Amino acid sequence: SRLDKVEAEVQIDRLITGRLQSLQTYVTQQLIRAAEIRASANLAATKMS
Amino acid sequence: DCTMYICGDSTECSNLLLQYGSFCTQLNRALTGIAVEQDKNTQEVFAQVKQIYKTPPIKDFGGFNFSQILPDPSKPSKRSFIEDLLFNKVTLADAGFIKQYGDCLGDIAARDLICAQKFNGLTVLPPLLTDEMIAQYTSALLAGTITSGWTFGAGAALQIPFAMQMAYRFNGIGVTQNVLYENQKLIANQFNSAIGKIQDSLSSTASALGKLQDVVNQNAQALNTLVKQLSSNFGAISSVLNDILSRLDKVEAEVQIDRLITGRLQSLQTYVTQQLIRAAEIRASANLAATKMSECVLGQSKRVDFCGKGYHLMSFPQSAPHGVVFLHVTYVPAQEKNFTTAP
Amino acid sequence: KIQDSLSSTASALGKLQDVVNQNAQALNTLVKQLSSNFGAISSVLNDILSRLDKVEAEVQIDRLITGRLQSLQTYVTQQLIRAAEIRASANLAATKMSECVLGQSKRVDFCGKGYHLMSFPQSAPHGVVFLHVTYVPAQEKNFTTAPAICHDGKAHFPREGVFVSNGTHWFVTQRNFYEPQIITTDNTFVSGNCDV
Amino acid sequence: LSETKCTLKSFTVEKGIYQTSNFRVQPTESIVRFPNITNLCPFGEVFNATRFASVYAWNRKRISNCVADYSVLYNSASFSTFKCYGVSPTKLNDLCFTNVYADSFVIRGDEVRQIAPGQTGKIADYNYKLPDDFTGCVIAWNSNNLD
Amino acid sequence: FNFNGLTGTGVLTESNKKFLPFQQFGRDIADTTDAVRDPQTLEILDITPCSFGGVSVITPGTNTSNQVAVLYQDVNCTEVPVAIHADQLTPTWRVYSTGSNVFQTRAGCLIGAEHVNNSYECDIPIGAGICASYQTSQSIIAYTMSLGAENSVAYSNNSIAIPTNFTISVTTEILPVSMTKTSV
Ligand SMILES: *[C@@H]1O[C@H](CO)[C@@H](O[C@@H]2O[C@H](CO)[C@@H](O)[C@H](O)[C@H]2NC(C)=O)[C@H](O)[C@H]1NC(C)=O
Ligand SMILES: *[C@@H]1O[C@H](CO)[C@@H](O[C@@H]2O[C@H](CO)[C@@H](O)[C@H](O)[C@H]2NC(C)=O)[C@H](O)[C@H]1NC(C)=O
Ligand SMILES: *[C@@H]1O[C@H](CO)[C@@H](O[C@@H]2O[C@H](CO)[C@@H](O)[C@H](O)[C@H]2NC(C)=O)[C@H](O)[C@H]1NC(C)=O
Ligand SMILES: *[C@@H]1O[C@H](CO)[C@@H](O[C@@H]2O[C@H](CO)[C@@H](O)[C@H](O)[C@H]2NC(C)=O)[C@H](O)[C@H]1NC(C)=O
Ligand SMILES: *[C@@H]1O[C@H](CO)[C@@H](O[C@@H]2O[C@H](CO)[C@@H](O)[C@H](O)[C@H]2NC(C)=O)[C@H](O)[C@H]1NC(C)=O
Ligand SMILES: *[C@@H]1O[C@H](CO)[C@@H](O[C@@H]2O[C@H](CO)[C@@H](O)[C@H](O)[C@H]2NC(C)=O)[C@H](O)[C@H]1NC(C)=O
Ligand SMILES: CCCCCCCC/C=C\CCCCCCCC(=O)O
Ligand SMILES: *[C@@H]1O[C@H](CO)[C@@H](O)[C@H](O)[C@H]1NC(C)=O
Ligand SMILES: *[C@@H]1O[C@H](CO)[C@@H](O)[C@H](O)[C@H]1NC(C)=O
Ligand SMILES: *[C@@H]1O[C@H](CO)[C@@H](O)[C@H](O)[C@H]1NC(C)=O
Ligand SMILES: *[C@@H]1O[C@H](CO)[C@@H](O)[C@H](O)[C@H]1NC(C)=O
Repeated sequence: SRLDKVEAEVQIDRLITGRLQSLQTYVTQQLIRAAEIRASANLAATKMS
Repeated sequence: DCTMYICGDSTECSNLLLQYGSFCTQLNRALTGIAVEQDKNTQEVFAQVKQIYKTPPIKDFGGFNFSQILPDPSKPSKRSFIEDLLFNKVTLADAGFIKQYGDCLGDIAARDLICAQKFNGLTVLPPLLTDEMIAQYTSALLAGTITSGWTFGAGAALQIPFAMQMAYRFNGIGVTQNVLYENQKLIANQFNSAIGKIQDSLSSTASALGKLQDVVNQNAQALNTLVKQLSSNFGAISSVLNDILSRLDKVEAEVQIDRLITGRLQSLQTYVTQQLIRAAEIRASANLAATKMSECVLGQSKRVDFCGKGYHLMSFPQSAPHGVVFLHVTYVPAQEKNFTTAP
Repeated sequence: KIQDSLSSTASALGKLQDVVNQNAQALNTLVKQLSSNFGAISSVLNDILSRLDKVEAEVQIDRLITGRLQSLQTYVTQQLIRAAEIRASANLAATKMSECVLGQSKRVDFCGKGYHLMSFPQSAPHGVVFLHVTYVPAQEKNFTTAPAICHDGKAHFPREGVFVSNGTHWFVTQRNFYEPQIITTDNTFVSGNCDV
Repeated sequence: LSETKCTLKSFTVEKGIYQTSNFRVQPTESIVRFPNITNLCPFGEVFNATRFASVYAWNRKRISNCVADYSVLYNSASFSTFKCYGVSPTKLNDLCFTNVYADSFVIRGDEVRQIAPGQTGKIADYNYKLPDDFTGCVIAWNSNNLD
Repeated sequence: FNFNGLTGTGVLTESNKKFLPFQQFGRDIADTTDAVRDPQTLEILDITPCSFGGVSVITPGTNTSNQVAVLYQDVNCTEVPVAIHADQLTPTWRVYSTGSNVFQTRAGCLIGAEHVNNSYECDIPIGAGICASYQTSQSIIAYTMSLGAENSVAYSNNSIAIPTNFTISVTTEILPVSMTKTSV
C-alpha cells in the first residue's frame, strides 16, 4: 500500500527470505523429530514381535 | 567445492566469499564426515570376518544346492547368479566414477546432468571397497557358514557336515534332529525349490529392490536440485555472476553479489543438512544390517520375526548395490491337526 | 593385558575423544564466525554504530543480525543431529548393560567375539567401557563323525553332542569341548529303523 | 601440500587424504570479441539538433549499427543530469546494447527530476512516464541559449 | 573473455549448437551462458569453466614428511596435463602433472605414489580398492588393500572338528553415552 514496486521489492524480498527461513527451520526440526519417532516406532515394532 | 559452486571462476566473488569462508570449511568438514561414515558402514556390515574362506572344491552338502548363491568362476567377477540379478535391478545415476574432461568437452556438458554437476563443483567420490571386494567378503561368509556352521564367527572355523549342521539348527528351534535325518531328501528339495522361486521372482519383477533404488534416486535428486538452484535470483538483478559483473561497477555490484552469495550458501547449507539426516538414517540401517549379519548369518537367532517369519534356521548374505540382501531360511509349521490334551 | 594395553597406547579411547573434540570445535567455529562481515561495512557493531547514523546503521546491523542468527541456527541444527547420534549410542549402551552386565546374552557378537560369559562396566569420561569376558574355543582336532548309529535295526541319535570316532571306537561328545564318553542308552535316544 | 594447508587453515596436516580448493589456475589473459562496426553513433542528430519536440508529443528515434563513443560529446556538451538505471556509468564503454531508442524533448528545469522511475507530477502523470523497471540512461542539460 | 559485452572467465572450445538467427546466447538449467556466437565470425563456441575435476592430496603427517601424492579423480593419465592446464601452472605442479609415479586407478590418476604388487591393510584410503601408506629411503606407496588372510575349510561329509581347549578372552567395548551440555 505504501511503496511502489521498485521500492516495494526490497522489503518484500526481506520478508520472503525471513519467512522461507522460518519454514526451513520448521521442516528441519520436523525431520529430526520424525527420525526420533521412527527410532521409537522401530523399537515398538521389535517389542511387538 | 564451495568457491566453484558459489563463485564459479570469479575472483571478485571469491574475494567476497572470503568473508563467509568459515561456512565452507564447515560444509566440507560435514561432507567428509558423511563420506568416511559410508565407508565405515560398508566395513561394519561386510568385514566382520577377516579370514577369506574359499568355497570347497567339491559340492557335497547332502542334497542342498547352493549353486545359485555361490560364486561362479566363469564370470570375471566372483558374483553369484542372484547377486547378478540384484545388480541388474538397481539402476545407478552413473557407473565408473571417472567421467573425463574430454568426455564432458563440448555441448555434451549442457546435455549431460553429471557434466553439469561436475562443472559446478559437485563430485561423487568412489567407495573404498569395490563390488568385487564386497563379493569376496560375501563369498567368504557363505563358505564359512556352509562348511563350519556358526563356529567361524566365534573363533576358528571348525568344519562339520552340512546335514549335521542342519540337525543342530533343527535342535535350535525345538525339533528333534531325527526329524531332519528322516526328511533329509524332502527338506533339501523344499530348500532348492524355495531358492529357485526366489530366483524366479527376482528375474521377473523389476521393482523388487525398492529401498536401494529409493536411496539412489534421493541422492541424485538432491544433487540435481542443488544444480537447479543456481538459476535463482535471490533478489539480485540476475542469477548470472557474469551479467552482474558486466553491467554494474564494483560498489553497485557487491550488493547483488552478496545477495547471490547468501542464497547459494543457504542452498549448500540445506543440502548438507539433509545429507546429514539421510546419513543418520542410512547409518541406522547399516547398524541393523550389521546386527543381522552377526546375529543371523554367523549364528541362529531366537528373536521372533528378526530373521524371517517362522522359526529361523539360517541366513545367507548377498551383496546388492549400496546394500545387502539376506536370504532367511526359516521353518514354517504346516498341515495342523486337532487333538485333545491334558496338563 | 587389558590394563597394560590401556596404560601403553594413548589413542585407545578414540570415540570419546572424538565426541569431545567435535563439541569443542563446534563452539570454536561459532566464536570465529563473529568475525564475518556478512556484507556489512564491518564485523564490529561498535564500528558501525560509531560511523553511521541510526538509519544508515540499521541496514548494516540487520545484515549482521541475519548472519549471526544463521550461525546460531547452524550450530543448533548440528547439535540436534549429534545429540540424535549420541542418543542412539546411549540407547545401545543401555541395552548392552542390561543384556550383558545384568544377564548372559546369546546374541552372536552383541557382546564380544566368542560365546559370552560375563561383562563388566567401567565408567569413562562421557562414556562407558564394557569389559566382555567370552569363551573362545581353541586347539581343534579332526574326527570322523556320523548322524546316527544302528544297533538292532534302529537309529540312535545323540541326546546332546555328536558321534565322533578316534579312528576305531565311537563316542559321543559335547559340541564345544572334546569329552568322549561311551555311547549308552542314556547318551542317546532311538527313533525308527536304519534305512532312512 | 600448501593448497591443503590453506584449505585446512593450519600449518600442520595429519596423515590422510584431503580435498583441495583449486588455487592452482590463474587466468592471466584477456579476450575481446565485438561486432565489426565502423560508424559512429548519431550523437550529432540526437544531442545537437535545431529543434526538440514538445514533451506532450515526444520524439522516439531508433539507434542501430553504430559505436557509442560518447567521449565525442566531451568537447561540446555539458550535462547537468546524467543518471543511468540498471547499468553503471563506468561500464558503458564495455557493452553492446540490443535495442537503443532515444526519446527526446524539452521541459522546464524544475521538472527534470520528474523524468525517473516512480515519480509523480504534471510531467510524469500527463506527458511522459517511465516504466518502473527501466533500463537505460537519462541525460539532461540546460538549453536556455537555444530554446 | 568479453563477448558482445558478456564478460567472464573460462576455456573456449568450438561448439555443435545451432542458434536461430534471432538468438545470440545459450543457457543451461543453472541459467549460466554455456554457448555464444562469435561476433566477428558467426561460429558457435562452448564456454567451459577452467577449474574442473576433484583433487585430493594424500599425505603422511607433516610431522613425518613433506612428500605428497595427488589424486585427480575423473581424469585419465594421458589427459592430466590438459585437464588441469598444466602449462599455465607452476613448475612444481608440473612435476606433479607428469612426474614418473603416474598410476591409473579407477578413482582417477594418482601421481606421486609408487605402485607395489603387495597387499596390506588400508592405511590411507584412496578409493576403488586402493590405499596409500608411507613406507620404506621413505616414500609413499599405493596398493590394493588386503581383505584378509586367504583361508580354506577342510570340509567333507563325514569330518568334524571339535575344540579340545579354550581361551577366556576379555575385550573392551567403548560407547559414548553423553555429550557436552551447552547454552547460548
Ligand atoms: C543346482 O541347480 C542348478 C540349476 O539352477 C543345476 O544346474 C543345471 O544342471 C543341469 C544338469 O546338471 C544342466 O543341464 C543345467 O544347464 C544346469 N543349469 C544351471 C543354471 O546351471 C545344478 O546341477 C544343481 N546342482 C547339482 C549339484 O546338481
Ligand atoms: C479343530 O476343531 C474345531 C472345532 O471342532 C474346528 O473348527 C470348526 O470346523 C468346522 C468344520 O468342521 C468349521 O465350519 C468351523 O468354522 C470350525 N471352527 C469352529 C470354531 O467351529 C477346526 O476346523 C478343527 N481343526 C482341524 C485342523 O481339524
Ligand atoms: C583336518 O584334516 C584336513 C584334511 O585331512 C587337514 O587339512 C590339511 O592338512 C594338510 C597338512 O597335513 C595341509 O597341508 C592342508 O592345507 C590341510 N587342508 C586341506 C584341505 O588339505 C587339516 O589340517 C586337519 N586339521 C587338524 C586340526 O588336524
Ligand atoms: C581310541 O580310544 C580308545 C579308548 O580310549 C582306545 O582303546 C584302547 O587303547 C588303550 C591304549 O591306548 C588301551 O589301554 C585300552 O584298553 C583300549 N580299549 C579298547 C576298548 O580298545 C583306542 O586305542 C583309541 N584309538 C586311537 C586311534 O587313538
Ligand atoms: C585410460 O585410458 C585407456 C585408453 O583407452 C583406457 O583403456 C581402455 O578401457 C576400455 C574400457 O573401459 C577398453 O575397451 C580398452 O581396451 C582399454 N584400452 C587400453 C589400452 O587398456 C583405460 O580404461 C583408462 N583408464 C581407466 C581407469 O579407465
Ligand atoms: C589348554 O590351554 C592352556 C593355555 O590356554 C594351557 O595352559 C598352559 O599350558 C602350558 C603348557 O601346557 C603352560 O606352559 C602354561 O603356563 C599354561 N598356562 C596357564 C595359564 O596355566 C593348558 O595346559 C592347555 N591344556 C591342554 C589339555 O592342552
Ligand atoms: C495543504 C496540505 C495538504 C497535504 C495533505 C497530505 C497529503 C500529502 C500528499 C500529497 C500532497 C503533497 C503535494 C504534492 C506536490 C507534488 C507536485 C509536483 O510534483 O509537481
Ligand atoms: C568483420 O566482421 C565481418 C562480419 O560482419 C567479417 O565478414 C569480416 O571478415 C570481419 N573483418 C575482420 C575480422 O577483419
Ligand atoms: C553542435 O552544433 C553547433 C551549432 O552548429 C556547432 O557549432 C558545434 O560544432 C556542434 N558540435 C558537435 C559536437 O556537433
Ligand atoms: C612428531 O613431532 C615431534 C616433534 O614435534 C617428534 O619428536 C616426533 O618424532 C614426531 N612424530 C611423528 C610420528 O612424526
Ligand atoms: C607386478 O606384477 C606385474 C605382472 O603381473 C609386473 O608387470 C609388474 O612389474 C610388477 N610390479 C612390481 C613393482 O614388481
